[PDB]
Amino acid sequence: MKKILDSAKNYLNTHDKLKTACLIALELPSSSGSAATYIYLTDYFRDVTYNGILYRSGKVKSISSHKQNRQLSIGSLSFTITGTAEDEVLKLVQNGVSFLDRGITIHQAIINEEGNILPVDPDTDGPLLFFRGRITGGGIKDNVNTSGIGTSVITWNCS
Amino acid sequence: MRLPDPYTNPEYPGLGFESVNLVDNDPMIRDELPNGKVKEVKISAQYWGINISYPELFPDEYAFLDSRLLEYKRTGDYLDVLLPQYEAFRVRGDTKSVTIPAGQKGSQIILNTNGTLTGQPKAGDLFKLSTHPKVYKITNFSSSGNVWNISLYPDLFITTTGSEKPVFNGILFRTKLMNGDSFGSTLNNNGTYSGISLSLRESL
Amino acid sequence: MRLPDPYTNPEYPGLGFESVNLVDNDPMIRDELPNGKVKEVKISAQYWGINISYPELFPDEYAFLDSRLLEYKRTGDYLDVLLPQYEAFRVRGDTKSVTIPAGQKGSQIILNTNGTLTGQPKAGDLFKLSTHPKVYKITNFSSSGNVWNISLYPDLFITTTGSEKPVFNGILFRTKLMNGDSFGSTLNNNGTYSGISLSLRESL
Amino acid sequence: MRLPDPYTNPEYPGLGFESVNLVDNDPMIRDELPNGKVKEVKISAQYWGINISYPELFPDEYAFLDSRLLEYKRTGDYLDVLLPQYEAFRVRGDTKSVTIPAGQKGSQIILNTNGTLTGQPKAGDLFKLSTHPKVYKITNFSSSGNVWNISLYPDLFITTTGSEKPVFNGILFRTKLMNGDSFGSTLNNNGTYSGISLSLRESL
Amino acid sequence: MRLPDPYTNPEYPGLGFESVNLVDNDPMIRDELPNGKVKEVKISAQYWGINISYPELFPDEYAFLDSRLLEYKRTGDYLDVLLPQYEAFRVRGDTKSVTIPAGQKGSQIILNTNGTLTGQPKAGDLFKLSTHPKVYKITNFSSSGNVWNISLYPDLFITTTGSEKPVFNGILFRTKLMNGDSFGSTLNNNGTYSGISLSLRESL
Amino acid sequence: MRLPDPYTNPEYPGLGFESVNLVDNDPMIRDELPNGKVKEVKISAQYWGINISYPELFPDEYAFLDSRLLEYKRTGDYLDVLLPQYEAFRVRGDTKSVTIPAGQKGSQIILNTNGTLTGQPKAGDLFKLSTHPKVYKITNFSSSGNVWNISLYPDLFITTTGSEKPVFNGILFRTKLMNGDSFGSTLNNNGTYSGISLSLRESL
Amino acid sequence: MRLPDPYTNPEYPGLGFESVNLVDNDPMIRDELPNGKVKEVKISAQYWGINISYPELFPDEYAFLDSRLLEYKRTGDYLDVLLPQYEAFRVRGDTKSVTIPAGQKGSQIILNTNGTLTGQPKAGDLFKLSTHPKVYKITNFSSSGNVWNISLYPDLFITTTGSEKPVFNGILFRTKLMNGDSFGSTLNNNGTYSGISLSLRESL
Amino acid sequence: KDKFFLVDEVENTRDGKINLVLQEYGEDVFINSEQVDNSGNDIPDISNNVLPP
Repeated sequence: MKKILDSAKNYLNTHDKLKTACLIALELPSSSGSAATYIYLTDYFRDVTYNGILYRSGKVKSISSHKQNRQLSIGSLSFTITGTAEDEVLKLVQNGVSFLDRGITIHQAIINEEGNILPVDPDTDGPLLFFRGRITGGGIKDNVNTSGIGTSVITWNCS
Repeated sequence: MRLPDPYTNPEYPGLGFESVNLVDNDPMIRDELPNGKVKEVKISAQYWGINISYPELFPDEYAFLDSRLLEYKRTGDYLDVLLPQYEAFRVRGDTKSVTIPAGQKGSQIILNTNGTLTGQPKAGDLFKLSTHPKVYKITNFSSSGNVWNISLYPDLFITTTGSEKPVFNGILFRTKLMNGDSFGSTLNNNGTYSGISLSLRESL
Repeated sequence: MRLPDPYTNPEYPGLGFESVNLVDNDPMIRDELPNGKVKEVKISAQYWGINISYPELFPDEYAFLDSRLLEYKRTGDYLDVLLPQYEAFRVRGDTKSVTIPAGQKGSQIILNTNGTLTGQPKAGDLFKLSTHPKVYKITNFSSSGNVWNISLYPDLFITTTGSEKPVFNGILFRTKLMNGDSFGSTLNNNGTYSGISLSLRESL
Repeated sequence: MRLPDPYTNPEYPGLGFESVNLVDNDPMIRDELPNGKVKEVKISAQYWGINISYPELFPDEYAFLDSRLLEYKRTGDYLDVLLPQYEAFRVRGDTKSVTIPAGQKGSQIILNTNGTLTGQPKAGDLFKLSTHPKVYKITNFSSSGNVWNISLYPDLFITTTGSEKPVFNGILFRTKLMNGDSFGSTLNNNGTYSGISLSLRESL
Repeated sequence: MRLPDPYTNPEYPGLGFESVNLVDNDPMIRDELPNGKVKEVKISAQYWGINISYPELFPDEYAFLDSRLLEYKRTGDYLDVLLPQYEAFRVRGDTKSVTIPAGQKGSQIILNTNGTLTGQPKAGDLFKLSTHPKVYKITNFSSSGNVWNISLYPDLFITTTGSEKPVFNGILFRTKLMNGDSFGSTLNNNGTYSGISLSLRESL
Repeated sequence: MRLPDPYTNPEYPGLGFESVNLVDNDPMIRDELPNGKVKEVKISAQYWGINISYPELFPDEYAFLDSRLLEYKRTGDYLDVLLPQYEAFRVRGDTKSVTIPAGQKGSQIILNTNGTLTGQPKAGDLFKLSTHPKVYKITNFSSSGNVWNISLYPDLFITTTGSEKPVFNGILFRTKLMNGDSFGSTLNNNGTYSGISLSLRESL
Repeated sequence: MRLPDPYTNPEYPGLGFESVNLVDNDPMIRDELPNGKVKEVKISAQYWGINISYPELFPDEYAFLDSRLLEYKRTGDYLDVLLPQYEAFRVRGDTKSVTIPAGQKGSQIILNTNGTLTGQPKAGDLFKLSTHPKVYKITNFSSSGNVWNISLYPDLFITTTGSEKPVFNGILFRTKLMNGDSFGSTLNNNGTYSGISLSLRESL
Repeated sequence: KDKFFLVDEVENTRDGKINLVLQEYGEDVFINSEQVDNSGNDIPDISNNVLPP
């Protein structure tokens, strides 16, 4: 079992209100190997500057659950993106196949009473890693109705 | 066709809206971002909705009204209505000699009266192009002599082709009934049809 | 079989229709496209729905009405319902010398009155053919000499064979009593029966 | 067994129906054809439903009533009731010498009084055969001297065997309680049980 | 443990039962066949449900009642409820010299009073055995000499061992307080507690 | 932190409970056996629930109140409240010299005042240990000289360690808000915030 | 864009806010463990919800309000809403010579007023930064010389860059009109518009 | 009382709720445990619970 820093356990026991944030560092496709770019996202309500990396907060809506058991198998995780964003709708629609097999690193970060991140993981004194792997496909579902409020959700799939 | 009303048929004063509800129906892909920002995308077309309520209708007036409505249901055409609160004739003149330069899309519109119209269309009044049956709503007005700059709430559905003529008076909504499937009328012992109401809805 | 009304049976004044409800039931499949155009599809038939309400009933009035309703439910006949507001006599004469050309399957009857009928039918009246029990409402009427052009709301349920004769007066709805599965009436301690309602449907 | 009422127990005038609802329950396979024709098939048996409402019951009257009802629930037999509005003794005489010829099924029935009965059973009155416990309702009557032709709303459940005797008076419904599972009685500070009601239902 | 009532505690008149509700709870599986025969099946037990309502309570009355209820919830005891309307003293004497033959498991108690008891129990009264807490209602009673034939609504929850002694007076319901999971009472600004209700169930 | 009230802030008399609902919330595994016996198992911890209703609050009083509530929501600590109906100072003295012998679990508790306290805590009053924040309710009291035997409705959450001191006055509930997610306040044209209410809930 | 209020437009007194509803919307995931400890988790942002109600509107007042709302829906701007009850002027002076140290991302602003501001902000007032549109409420304020310690309910939506300037007076809510998908107003026969409600949400 | 179980499926959600599926095993059946069992000498007996007249 992965032990966590002592102060982490003390904060988790003492504080009943936890302001968690999921920090996503998604790999961005490049035509040639000479380029390497990442897009950083979070579901928190403000940008989180973690290790000098600015995790913007506008887009990510929800994240699925990570599950594993005693038998080796390729676990999967899917997170949703707001389909009203023009950047991501364009990216998924017109580049959603070139995104295959591109990495992603999701961190589960507790935000202190101040904006600092509670150092739970003792190996890096940072957040506790939540997921890591590669994308496998995507999907957008535009859903409008002539009466009411429509919907547009971008769903990514990962392994 | 025309929905009967005291203007077309003054002999039936029972016709006429006891209360009219002009609703705005713009579907939108609204999304509430986790950061507090609300993003909404307009894709589906907007359409005015008209809810008409009638006063106590006597048997002959209701006979005329439901005869016209059943003719509507039979021939299957559209049903035009004229809202009277927007019938303030604030613009005199004949609009045939008014040119709208071609190649205009969006809310803004520019039309040249060529010194023909008399009267200023204030904000909140209706507006309709000669060709397309859509009905807009003036939100702001600004004129420099003869040229008029009008801003309309719904974006111009069709780009002006240089021949569309403004219609500042007698604007009719090309609507369709939404109560047709189950439309009943009750007759009281007093001799009047009570609670007659229509849920219209602009088509296209 | 005729439903008891204060025309045939005035000795029971409680059998009058306190309030009738002529319901227009024409089921349609209505779909609203995002481009603002509402589209309808009609397959099933249109049937006139009649709802009758009654006041407190004395024992004799209720006895007569219940005997008639039980006779209906026993023989499985068809209740005929007469609406007084639709009994205005305009067209008078013989309907046997009038001829209806055959092959008319649309929503319009063209008939040569042969000058044997006086008066003219009014829009919104009730019209019915002599060989079919379905009841029609005249939505429009144009007379050019002896040939009449009567327009009907429900599309002609039969194709005219040339032997049908128009019926303008004395029209009855060949209804079948709905809500008869659980039909009852509570008798109060004061001797009068209350809570009697007839939901009738035109079973042509 | 017999449901207590002021006729059986005059010392308890609180018993007795404040209001009785005699509902008609004929299940039917009704189908609404697309052409407008309504087709209904009768398969399940019909059963009268009786809803009895009691006035303010004093403690002793309610003690008697619920004692009788609990005896019903204990021994498990049927619970007979006598509706008083149908207790108009319109037929005098003894019906033992009245023969009903065997081999009769359907609504119609023929019985020979042999010049014994005095009084004519008018439409709307009740009727019950001596053997079977079903309760019918006379819908039409026609007599030619001694022979009586009676039409009953529910078809004869069993074909007459030539020994069944008519019962024109003292007709009891063989019913079963439908409120037994949760039957509560409230006692006020005034000293009366309020809102006592029964939902009976004829069995077989 | 006894629920506080104005018998033991008259100094708190607000603790009286403003309205009691003796609910007959006997769950049964009732099935109605299409042939008109309604059929029931009984497996589970019958339990008397008691609902108590209270008026506005002063601080001392509420303090006493709440202390008693919290004592109940602390020791997990059984609240005993006394209904005044069932406290008519008919049978008087010693219940120790009366003998009940053993092996009686039906819905009927045959007991030899041995001439030691005066008076006779009335139908609809409350009856209880001395060795079981379940409460019975007498539905019928026939006395032939000294042997009594008492009929009870709930089927005997125990088989008589010959040592049981009938109890006619001073009968209490061994109830358990339901709705105690979320039990509260709002205190108004005028100092009185309101909204207090006891939903009790007979937990034998 | 402390919830503002007229005791802490007398300058704001608008604060203060118009009505307080002290509900009892003990979850239980209740099971209704087929034989009539009701079996309930207590596993989940019990917690008092407090529903506070405020009178018409003027803008400054509501500013103070919602400032304190938003400070609560910000720093995330617990929100203490003091019910005033249980503030009857029935026990004088200082409780530091009162010893509670260690090793006590369950409802019962034994504490030795050593001849220090003056006043008897009657049943229904509150009780709270110095260390643990749980709030109990005295259900019965019995004293033999200086030693006091107190029975509490909720079982002692923690076993006494010999240092816990009794707190018979100034008992605060360590609660958490349950209306925080959607908490709105309406301002009338009269100038007062109306219908301000809180649904508190004791934590741990 | 500013919502019309009787500050800028007193000629339309019907445009005043008959009743405002400042809704605190802070969605949280609240879980109650069986051990009595309630636990909360906060991820999403907090947004101030404003609900406006209006009285009957004359044609000119409704024309102005509808023109402004249609201008909003045309340009897609942000409605600014001013609450009079939050317009108490306490802090006066220049907010340009005050400095806010950077790197403050918690729920607390430490600023050096540099002696340029007179007065002190009161708890429960409205506070806002000059570079972000989110509106904050002061939950606590401690002044130690020129440095102020302002505590805010919503956690700082931005990290201070050192160039932000506090804003205490003239604060507007950068709202976006919800319920605009189906927005309408019924015109009564007496000429006044009724049923107008603005559900606004703070779209920062 | 401190019964020994083994985790088999842990699921982590974004709300923090952690779903577990443990797995119970026999006694001293693990590779690490001392597998020697001395309690099996007493063989169970036959169930002849019926007798003649």
